[PDB]
Amino acid sequence: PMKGRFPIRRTLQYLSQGNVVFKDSVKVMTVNYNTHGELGEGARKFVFFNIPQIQYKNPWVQIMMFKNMTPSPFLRFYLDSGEQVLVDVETKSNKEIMEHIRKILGKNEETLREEEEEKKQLSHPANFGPRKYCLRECICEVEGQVPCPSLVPLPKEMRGKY
Amino acid sequence: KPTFMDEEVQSILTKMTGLNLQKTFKPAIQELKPPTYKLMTQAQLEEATRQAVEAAKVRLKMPPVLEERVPINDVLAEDKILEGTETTKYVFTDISYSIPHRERFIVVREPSGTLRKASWEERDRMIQVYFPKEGRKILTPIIFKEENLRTMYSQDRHVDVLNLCFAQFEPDSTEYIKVHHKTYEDIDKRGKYDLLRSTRYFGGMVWYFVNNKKIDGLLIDQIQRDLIDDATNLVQLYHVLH
Amino acid sequence: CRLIGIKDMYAKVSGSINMLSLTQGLFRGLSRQETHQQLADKKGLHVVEIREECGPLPIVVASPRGPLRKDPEPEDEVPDVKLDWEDVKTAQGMKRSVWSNLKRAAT
Amino acid sequence: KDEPWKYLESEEYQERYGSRPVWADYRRNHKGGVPPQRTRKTCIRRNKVVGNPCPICRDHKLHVDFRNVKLLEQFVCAHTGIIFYAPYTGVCVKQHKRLTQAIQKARDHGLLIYHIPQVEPRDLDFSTSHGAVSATPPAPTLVSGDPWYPWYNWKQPPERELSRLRRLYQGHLQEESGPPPESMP
Amino acid sequence: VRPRLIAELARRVRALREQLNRPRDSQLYAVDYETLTRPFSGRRLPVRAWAD
Amino acid sequence: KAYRGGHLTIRLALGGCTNRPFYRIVAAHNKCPRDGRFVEQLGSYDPLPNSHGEKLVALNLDRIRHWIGCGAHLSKPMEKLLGLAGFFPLHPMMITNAERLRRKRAREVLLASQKT
Amino acid sequence: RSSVHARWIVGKVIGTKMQKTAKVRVTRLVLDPYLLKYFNKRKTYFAHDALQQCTVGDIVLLRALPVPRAKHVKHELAEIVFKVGKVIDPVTGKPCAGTTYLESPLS
Amino acid sequence: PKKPNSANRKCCRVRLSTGREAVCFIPGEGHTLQEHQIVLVEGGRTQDLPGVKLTVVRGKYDCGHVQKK
Amino acid sequence: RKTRHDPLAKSKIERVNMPPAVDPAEFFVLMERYQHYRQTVRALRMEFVSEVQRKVHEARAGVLAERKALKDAAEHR
RNA sequence: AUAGGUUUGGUCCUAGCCUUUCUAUUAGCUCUUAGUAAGAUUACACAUGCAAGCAUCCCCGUUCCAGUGAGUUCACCCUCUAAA
Ligand SMILES: [Mg+2]
Ligand SMILES: [Mg+2]
Ligand SMILES: [Zn+2]
Ligand SMILES: [Zn+2]
Repeated sequence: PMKGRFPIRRTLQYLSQGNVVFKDSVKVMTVNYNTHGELGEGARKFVFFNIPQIQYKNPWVQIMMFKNMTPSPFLRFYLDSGEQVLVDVETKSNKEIMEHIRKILGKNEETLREEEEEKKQLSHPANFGPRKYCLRECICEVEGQVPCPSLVPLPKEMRGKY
Repeated sequence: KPTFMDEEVQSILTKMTGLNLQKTFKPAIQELKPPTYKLMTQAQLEEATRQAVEAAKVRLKMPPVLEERVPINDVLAEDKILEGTETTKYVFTDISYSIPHRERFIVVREPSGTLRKASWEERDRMIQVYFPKEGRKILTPIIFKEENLRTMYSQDRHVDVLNLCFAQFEPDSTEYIKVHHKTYEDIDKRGKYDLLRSTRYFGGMVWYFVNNKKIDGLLIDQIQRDLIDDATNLVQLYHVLH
Repeated sequence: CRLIGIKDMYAKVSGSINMLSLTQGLFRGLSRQETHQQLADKKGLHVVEIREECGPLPIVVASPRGPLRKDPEPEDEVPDVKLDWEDVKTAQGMKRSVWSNLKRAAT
Repeated sequence: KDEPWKYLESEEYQERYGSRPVWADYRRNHKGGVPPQRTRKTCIRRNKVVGNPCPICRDHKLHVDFRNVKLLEQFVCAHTGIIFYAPYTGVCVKQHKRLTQAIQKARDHGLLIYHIPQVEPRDLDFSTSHGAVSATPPAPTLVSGDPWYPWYNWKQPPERELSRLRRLYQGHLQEESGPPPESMP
Repeated sequence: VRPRLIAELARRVRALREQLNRPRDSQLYAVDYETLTRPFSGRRLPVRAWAD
Repeated sequence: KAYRGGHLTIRLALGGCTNRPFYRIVAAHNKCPRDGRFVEQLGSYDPLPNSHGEKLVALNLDRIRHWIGCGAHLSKPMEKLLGLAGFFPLHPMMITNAERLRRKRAREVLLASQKT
Repeated sequence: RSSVHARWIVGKVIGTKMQKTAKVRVTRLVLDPYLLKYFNKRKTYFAHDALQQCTVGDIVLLRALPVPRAKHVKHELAEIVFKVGKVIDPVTGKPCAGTTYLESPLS
Repeated sequence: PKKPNSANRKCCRVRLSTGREAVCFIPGEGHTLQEHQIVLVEGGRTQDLPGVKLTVVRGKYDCGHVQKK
Repeated sequence: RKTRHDPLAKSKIERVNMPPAVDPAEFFVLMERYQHYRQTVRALRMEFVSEVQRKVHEARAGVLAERKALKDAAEHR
């Protein structure tokens, strides 16, 4: 047994199960919900489960978690200029509110794909570096010069042996 | 209308090649890690089979065959200063990123003051030494030597043969075309069109046999087996191309 | 395993160490299980095994002998599953150890 | 045995193994507990085999090479392309090198079968005639003789700067002759 | 943070000395009319300077 | 503590082991070490050629050209490499070395005609 | 613009024993490299209330100033977005109590 | 040493040049040592021997092989 | 090696700095070709400045980025 | 860590020391062919060979590499900018 009725939050796979990513200009993601009422079960389960995913996707955003505020909370967001986006949370499912927040603060999948393509283009393994951010230090290790003369011996072709 | 890289013609030629879901995606000897025993329904199984068939068809999109070539010794920028003094082939190229190896500029020099652009074989060897890929060995493969080729053709096993032939040379090399022609000629003798149904095959088999009129064995095998629609399609293709 | 016929399987003998106790535990475990045909007859769906060596080509092991549902098993959010933390740690490679699966009395 | 290829084809192999492997069927009497991460070095020694012979050297006539594919199949997994190195089995370093060489020869000749999951090629163009490795219109100076920058080839310079240099550097007497040839014996 | 005041003061004093003691091109640069050398430095002269 | 990032001064250092000659370009200032405070650290250079004589060189001039435009000096190795590469004309030092080789061959012909 | 790192940040007002200023704290989540859980972590900050609107007990946004004009102060409290206790609903949200609609809305 | 294995061990105090000073035990039938001796000391630990942590090695600047009758 | 302020040994600071070998015609060819190469290198440095300008233009003034930003703003609206 | 040894007349849970082996530095012992990386461990102290030249004197490397672990969240970012 595990220490948690919902141990999905501690299973590794949940970390990689992320997907949504906020914009590069977000600042604070103030969100309030209710826990005692049984009306907004969807939004409750959403805020309870699908949150560490977005947090691990980018832990550069502020979080606000309240207990009991009002039967009709909200989801106050913030943009570059620190605007105030208003929207209700009551009477909302989980995937619905997830898609809503992804469309509002989250970035479109096209932008993420473009960023991934740009990062791949930035990758240039053809370069040579003595073991750190690249592979094959010098041309000696790879099919070229003598494979590390400091270890493998050499015949009379070299100097100082005649 | 030859059109070697056509659409409908190549699609029909691939259709003539037996799909065989069990042969194309045969359980290879790879890192057989314990997979997941998911429970799929009828619709999901049908969709997965369709995806596998599409992947196998995409696997039959290569290679091209356009005869052999000749290693040309280019002579561009001549400098009457060296004339046989500085050798070792100096290469000063800028490796960008998204550029095919055929469009690179491997400025290979010569002992004289000329300016070569890397011979075909030398260019291929340098490309292989640079960025390898699925297999692809530097020098010629020992698997396709004289005695090795004879042993491979005598034991009847043209799956790994074509697999390595595609994953070793380039789609326009001398030894490549030679080995492919030898394998096709060996396949022609005695009907056995079946082993070539799990790898690159349409390189220069049906195309070459239709250009040189060698569809006798294939027609005999088709008549002995079955498939009347395929026979009519082949007759129509022969009437059109010829 | 040799007397049973198994040829390859790992076992983490954690907790206590005893012969009769281990045999009784193994018997209890093998008594409360469901075979492939039994699992297929229970759930109904086909027991497909996506072989990693092959492409997207499914291969069914035990086919159904009665029920045939059109809708597959759903993949809802946060599936309730309890697993061991040491297994995930060893899979990720958190701790260090040159004695887990290196050179032991294998085969 | 001289010209072997007969042990496996005889009844000795059936009476010995027949279906079990040869590398796993071994009991090392070293420091009990678990086999070591490094095994014995040279199988033979001088003229006798000191201690328990190698799991491979115990067999007198069977060799290690592509000719004996049964040994390679037994040493390699029945469904994986992983080679069980010597530290895992328990074989002399000589036999380990022999097995490595035999496996290399077999893989270079085309013995061990294996399906390669191929993908797209390295280039999109397929024609030995692209302009990147064909030719290029030469330059007018190059056609006339000396390429661009006419100061590349030798040119008899004036005498004023020669007198200047002779006036400067004098202790290092180094007189030349004339325009040297361009050949090379 | 505590800035190394001893080292800073030492370096500042050295720099102030080197600046205020700025010698013109005559004190230590006094060229000799025989030995063909310069005081302070004490280095040699090029072969051309044997008589220039 | 204060950098400079002004004019560059490419300095070399053939550091390595015996029977192993390998270049090592290091771009920095004139008043800076090699492994100390620098401006840009670029990859090394391949002196001797690889197998079957194929001296491959990776032209990493992308940022070097920008630094030159912003102010960057060169040394003898970088100058000779740029000259014998392709962008700059053939370095005059190497052309004159070829001329000296021609003179040496002429002297060898003279010696062969004189001696025997 | 804001020379400091944080630009916009929300926090509660607590410490106000000063002139034209109000200490504000920010609550953030920190992940453990073993427990795999986001734990709540608070950090006190110094704002700048140019006029002191409310006393204490209010969660309001902050605007980072260009350059700190003292020592550690960096934020500027110039707008109370909401009032603790009298939380406002999205639409037709009147100052009501907690879980008790004392102020009849839709009026 | 102990009650059951009533032997005649020669426990002598050995001061280390580093600084520490404790008791040690020299193995081998017959203690041929005396007092003034600069011999190497290894970290050998004997099984049944209370108050023993190190031993004397007759190798470093002493003897080569082992005593054989 | 030495470091300015050193006791400096005595087995080298007592010899004149002799100049290298200089052949009149060969050295004059050296210098003529070196002047030509230096002029060409200065021209190529000016061309490198121009190319850096062109690259900065293609990067910043690239209408593609501005159009993408405008489309993103419209999508946000 | 998949074995466990070590209590009690014996067993279970339960917890202390330890190998079985990879090893980096080494005591003795024995001590082939050909070739390489190291011969300051101690922020101990130092003979002899020395190690900074030079371009027409202007002048730079000398704040370079070369060694040590005294100290030891300077060894990386956001808002951006100092000579050049
Ligand atoms: Mg007892
Ligand atoms: Mg320290
Ligand atoms: Zn052996
Ligand atoms: Zn090196």
